[PDB]
Amino acid sequence: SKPQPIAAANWKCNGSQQSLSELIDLFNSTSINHDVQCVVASTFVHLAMTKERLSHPKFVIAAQNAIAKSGAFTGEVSLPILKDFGVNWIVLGHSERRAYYGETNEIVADKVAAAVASGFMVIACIGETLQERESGRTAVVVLTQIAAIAKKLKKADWAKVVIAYEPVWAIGTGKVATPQQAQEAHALISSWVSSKIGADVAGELRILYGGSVNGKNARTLYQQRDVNGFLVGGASLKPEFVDIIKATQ
Amino acid sequence: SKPQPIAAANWKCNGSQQSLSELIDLFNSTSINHDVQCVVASTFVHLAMTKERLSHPKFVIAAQNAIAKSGAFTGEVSLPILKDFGVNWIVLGHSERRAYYGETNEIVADKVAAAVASGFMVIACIGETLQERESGRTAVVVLTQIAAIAKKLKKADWAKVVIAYEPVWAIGTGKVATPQQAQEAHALISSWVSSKIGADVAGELRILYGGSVNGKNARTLYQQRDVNGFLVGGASLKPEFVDIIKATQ
Repeated sequence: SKPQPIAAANWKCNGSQQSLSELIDLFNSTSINHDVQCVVASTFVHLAMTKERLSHPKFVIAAQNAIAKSGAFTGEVSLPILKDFGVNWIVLGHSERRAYYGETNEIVADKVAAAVASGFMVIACIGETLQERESGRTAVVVLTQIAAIAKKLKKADWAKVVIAYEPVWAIGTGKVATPQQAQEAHALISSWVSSKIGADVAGELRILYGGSVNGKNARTLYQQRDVNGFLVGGASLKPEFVDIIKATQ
Repeated sequence: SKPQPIAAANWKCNGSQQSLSELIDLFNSTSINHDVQCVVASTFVHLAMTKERLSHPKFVIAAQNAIAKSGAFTGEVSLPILKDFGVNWIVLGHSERRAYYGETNEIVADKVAAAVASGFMVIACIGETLQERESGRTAVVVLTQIAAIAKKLKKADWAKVVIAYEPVWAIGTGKVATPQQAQEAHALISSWVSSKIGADVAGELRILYGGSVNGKNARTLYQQRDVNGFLVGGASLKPEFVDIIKATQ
C-alpha cells in the first residue's frame, strides 16, 4: 500500500500579498478528508505572511531553495536561517535552478544532504530535458541524478527525503506526462532506490510527479502504482490546487 | 559639496530573528545628527521582521538581490514582489553574485535598469579583483562595469542610482583600501560619470566605498572627496555600524 501522499504547491517566483492571501484563505476553507501532506513553497519574501495566515492543519510551509550555510553570500538564504524561521520543508534541485542557476547534480546533492542534516523534509527534484528524452537518455539521466543525491546521504536520511520527478518538457508547457510515462519513470526510480538503498526505504519513499499537473489530469496520474503525489507549478496559484489535493486517493 | 551620504548595512546571508532584532533595537536607539540615508539590506526571509521592527526614521529596508520579473524562476525573488512588499531599495551586482552566481556586467546592468524602471533606489556594486588590481587593470575593469550599467539607463535615471565601489580584494579579507586607494577609484568613477553622463549627475551621485569598512577606519575614508558613504559587510552585524553612520557627518 502507498505511503502518505504529498500535494505540494510550488508558487515559484509569483504572488502579491493580496493574491497569495486570497489563495491561502481558499486553502484554509477547504475540507480535506484523507491523509495527505499538503505543502506550500512560497518565495522567501512571503514566508512570514504564509506562516502567519496559513492555518489549515494538513498544510506545511516550504522554501524553494537555500544554500547550506550562512555567511558572505549576498542575496542568498541559508538552511540555518530558514530553520530559525520555523521553515521545515524545502524544495531543492528544481529544474529551473539546474538550468538557470548553475545547480549541477552534485550541487543539488550537497544541498539536499545539508538540508536533511539540519532536519528539513526535502522535496528533491530530478527529471530529464526534452533533448534527453528525445535522445533516449531518460533512464540514465534520472538514475544519475538520484545516484548523485544518494552518494551524499545515509540510509537513515531517506526518511526525510521526497523525490519529485518532473520531466522538463512537461513543466509549464501544457504537455503532461501520460500516466504510463509517469509510472515508467517512477517505477524506474523506485527500482533504483530499492536496490541501492533498501526495499524498506523504497516502500516508504514518496515519488511525486510534476509538470503540467492540473485538476483534471491529477486523478488518473495518482492511480498509478508509484505516483505518491504531485509537485504543482502553475495550477498551485489557483483554486484548482484543491482539486489536485483531492485527487491523491 | 557632497550629496546626502548613505550608510548601508549589507547583512549578507546572516542573522537569526533574535540576533537581528537586537541589532535593530540598537539602531532604533541611535541618535543621528545629520542627513544620512541608513539602509539595512537583510535576507529576503527577514524583510518582514526588519520592516516591522525598524522604526528609526533615517533607516530604510533593502533587498540584496532580485530578478527582473515574476514567473517560473523557482527560488528567486522578483522586483515586483519586492515592490509589492514595500521594499524600495536594493543592492545589485554584489561581488559575491558576480563571482558565485553568474552575474556578468550585462546581467547586472539589466537588473539595475529593471530595478530603476520599477522605482527602486539601487546600490549597484562594481570593483576589481586582486589579480586585476595587481596587473594594472583596475581602471578598465571598473569603468567597463559602470559603462555596462550606463548603457541601459537614461540620464534622469541616475537619480535612482548609487554606486558601491568594493574592491573584491577588500571584501572580508581585512584588507581595507587605504584612503588614497579608495579616493583614486572613486575619483575615476566620478570623472567617468561626469564625462559620460553629466557633471551635474556626477555631482549628485553617491559613490560608496565597501570592503572591510569598520567603525575605526570609516572616518578616514569618509574624509576623501569622492566617498559618499559605505556598503558595510561584517561590521554591519555589529554595534560599531553606529560608528560608521556617525563617520558620515
